[PDB]
Amino acid sequence: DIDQMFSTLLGEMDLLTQSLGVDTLY
Amino acid sequence: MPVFHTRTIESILEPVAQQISHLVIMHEEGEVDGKAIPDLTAPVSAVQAAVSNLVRVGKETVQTTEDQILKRDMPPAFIKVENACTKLVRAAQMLQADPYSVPARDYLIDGSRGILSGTSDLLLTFDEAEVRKIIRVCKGILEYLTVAEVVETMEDLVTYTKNLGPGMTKMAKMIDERQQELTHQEHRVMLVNSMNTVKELLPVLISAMKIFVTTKNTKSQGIEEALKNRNFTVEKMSAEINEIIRVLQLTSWDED
Repeated sequence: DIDQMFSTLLGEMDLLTQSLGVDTLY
Repeated sequence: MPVFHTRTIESILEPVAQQISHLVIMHEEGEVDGKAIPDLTAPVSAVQAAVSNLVRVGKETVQTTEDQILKRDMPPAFIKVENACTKLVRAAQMLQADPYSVPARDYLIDGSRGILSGTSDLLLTFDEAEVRKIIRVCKGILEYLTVAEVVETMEDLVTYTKNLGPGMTKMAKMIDERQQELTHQEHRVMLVNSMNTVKELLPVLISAMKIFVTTKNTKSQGIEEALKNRNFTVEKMSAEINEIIRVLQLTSWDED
């Protein structure tokens, strides 16, 4: 379950940056 | 910023690091930084949830691990990731009240960096545990190679061979997998070269021991010369395994 937790963590991080318009707006 | 240590860590952290650097750039650009930021409460909560989970699974490793160094080094990374997370939570609150909040923007960057940084430490800590496992296998083979010196009969030799065979296969497989993981080519090469030398010398050790055993028992001339080839082979192999052990622990300057 350890690897899945990293994946998921970095996934949410990804989405959050997207919310800031990182690779979606700017 | 440092090159990541293994291909696995790199594939995990590289996209995150890239997005954060992108975020720092946007932040340092006045016109884009000054625009209203929408409500981040939900994405930030999702990150906190994922941090909670990561830390739960981490604490489970802590209670149930053999490695004492792992028990010592992992908790500071948990702390770092959780602390970074509170910065993100605080940012979301500030922005809810003021989409133009300057401190919020700072917390976003600092919180993100903190999560990257602590996740990095956590991964490096698991990776160092993995390396210690490889080293234990290596060290067993070293010890067992010192035992070659006391094989006196053909029956000892069959037994010795029956054991050294597997143990060597295990070390070889582990080193082959590990070298493929490394992001530093120079390290992969040293590992491969050394492991190859050890693989090549293994049937030479067995021959040298057979020759020693034969001349010991057949009471023949030149047991002293068989002793020499046998010892050299054990010394060379051992020197090479100690070099593998040294190289498994290298981190280059571009990591520190």
